[PDB]
Amino acid sequence: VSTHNRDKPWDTDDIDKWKIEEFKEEDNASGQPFAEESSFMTLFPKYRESYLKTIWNDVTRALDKHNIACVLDLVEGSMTVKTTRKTYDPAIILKARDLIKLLARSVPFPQAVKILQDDMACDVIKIGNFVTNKERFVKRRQRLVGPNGNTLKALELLTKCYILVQGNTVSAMGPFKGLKEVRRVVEDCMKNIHPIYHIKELMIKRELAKRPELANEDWSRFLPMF
RNA sequence: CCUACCGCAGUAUAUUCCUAAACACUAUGAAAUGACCCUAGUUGGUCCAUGAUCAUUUGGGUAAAACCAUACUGCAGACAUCU
Repeated sequence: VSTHNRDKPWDTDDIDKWKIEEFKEEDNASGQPFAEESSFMTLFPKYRESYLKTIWNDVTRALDKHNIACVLDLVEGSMTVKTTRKTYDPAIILKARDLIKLLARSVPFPQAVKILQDDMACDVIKIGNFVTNKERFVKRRQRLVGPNGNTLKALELLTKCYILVQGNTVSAMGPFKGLKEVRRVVEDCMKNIHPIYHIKELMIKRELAKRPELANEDWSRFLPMF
C-alpha cells in the first residue's frame, strides 16, 4: 500500500494510455536541428561480416527514411549509427542503436528493420554467463528451442515475440509484456528450470485472463508452484 | 601497240522522316531582404545585371577535322630551258 498519494482528477478511463501518436517534422517544435551529433557504435562477430557487406546498402536506405547515417567498418569490425542535421525524431536514434545490435546477433534484416516501428521493442539476453560447463550450457540452450523447434514455437505463440537463439545471446522482438516473459523464461532456463513449467504457467495465465471475475483476486491457487 | 600496278588531286564510306538524350544560345516572368550548399559560422563558403538560380516550352544551332583501309573519277610520267 502506497501512502502519501495525491488525487489525480485529470486521469479518466476514456484515454487510451498505450497509443503512440506519430512524430513528424512539425512535431519538433524547436524548429532547429539537434545541437550536437549523437552516435552509437557496436561490434559484431566475424561470421556476420559478409552478410552485413551484402545488406548494408539496404540498411542505409532504411535509415535514410529516418535521417540516420550509418557506417560499417570491417577493419574495425564495428557498426555505427549517428544523427544528422535532417533528423527530427529524438527517439529514432535509439531504435537505430537497437537495429545494428539486432543485426549483430544473427537476426535477419527484414525482421530486424521492424524495430524502427513505434510499437516494436527488443531485448538481447545474455545466456553465456549463467553456467561455465560447456555440455550443461549446450543442453540448457537446446531446451529453449526444443525438439524440432516446437518449444520455441510454443514460446513465440505465447509471448507474441520473435525469438532467435544465437551463441551466448537470445534476441527477442515484440511487445513489452512479451519481452518480460521471454526474459523470465530464458533466465530460468539457464538456471536448470525446464521451459515447460513456464509454458504451462503462461497457458494458465492466458485462460485466467479471459475470465473477468478472476482479475481482482490472486491467481496463486490456480497456478501450480514449481 | 595496249593493258595492270606505281605518283598526285578529288568523291563516297549508308540516305529520308519521326523521336530520345547531351551542350550552348534564344523567347516570357521572377533580383539586393538576390540565389544555392554545408551538424551552420566570435562575424562560413560559392554563384551573381559581364544574368546567378528557378519555372513554361519560344525557336533554331552543334555533334567536327585530319589521316588509314576499300571502291570510283580525273590529271601526269615531269632531271625544270626560259636570259
